[PDB]
Amino acid sequence: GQELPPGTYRVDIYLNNGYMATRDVTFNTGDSEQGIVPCLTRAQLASMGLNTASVAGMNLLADDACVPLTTMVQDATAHLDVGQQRLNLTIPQAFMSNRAR
Repeated sequence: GQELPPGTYRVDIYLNNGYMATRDVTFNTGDSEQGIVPCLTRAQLASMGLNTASVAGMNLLADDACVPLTTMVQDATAHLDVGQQRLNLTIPQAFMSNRAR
């Protein structure tokens, strides 16, 4: 349920079990494992190759929005592993441009 109150955490984004970036990632309160989710933006998402054009309503919002990645996209997730500082991430191939580098 809620098992981690909000803030920012220094971790490694791991999309589809592939390291993307190392940074702090602010979270806001939410619904999933921890009860919180990261403040991933248009730029940050599209950097992993997240296809904003696959989701009519993503491709118009701010490059520093708290995008509802896991509420406007299905099957994706953003599990903050605090224990390993590994922001375990997924995106379905549908919402991928062609390359997640």
